[PDB]
Amino acid sequence: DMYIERAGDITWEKDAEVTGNSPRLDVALDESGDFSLVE
Amino acid sequence: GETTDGVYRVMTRRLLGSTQVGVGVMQEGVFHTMWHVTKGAALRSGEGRLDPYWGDVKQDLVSYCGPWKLDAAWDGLSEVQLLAVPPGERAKNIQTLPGIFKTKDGDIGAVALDYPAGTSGSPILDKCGRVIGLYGNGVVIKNGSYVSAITQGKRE
Ligand SMILES: Cc1cc(CO)c2cccc(NC(=O)C3CCNCC3)c2n1
Repeated sequence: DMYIERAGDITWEKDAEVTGNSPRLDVALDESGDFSLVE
Repeated sequence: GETTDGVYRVMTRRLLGSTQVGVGVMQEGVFHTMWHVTKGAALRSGEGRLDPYWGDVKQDLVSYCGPWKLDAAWDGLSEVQLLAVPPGERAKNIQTLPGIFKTKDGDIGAVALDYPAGTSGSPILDKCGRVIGLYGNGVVIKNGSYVSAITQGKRE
């Protein structure tokens, strides 16, 4: 049996750690909601 | 139960100790998460009970107490923020410029940030603080690193 606990407000924060890249990927989505890499 | 707007952890005790299985957003009295987190199961907020209202396994989304409320969209240009809520750790904004999922049915925003599976449901924001979708349905690329869709539902 699952329960929920508050964790924070939803706010844009200035000078958050900036990171990750921006990859453009060819993907397929099956009927089970699973993404896959087309190649 | 607590119905204050904001972000929440999704916990279970059915396992060893208390385990964070995911995350969600409360807005306009509706709770928003990903289907693979709850599998459409009822939830508890203190003593209050939340019942599923809408859900789609293929979108991998589910709403509780009412219809899907979040309708903001990535503009296709700007940096965004993942409000990561990882298991056992405090909420944390990470700023990123999303990449792209190209599919036969159109293009989706994607964020290249690897966090634990229990972070599934953490919201992605624009600079106005509006939620443009949820983190945690994605793919493992050649390297071995994880990339998530920006998953957004329809508001009716
Ligand atoms: C293997 C892996 C690794 C990581 C982080 O390293 C994940 C992080 C969040 C969510 C995950 N799961 C999904 O995206 C599934 C895909 C199939 N549809 C249901 C959700 C992850 N899966």
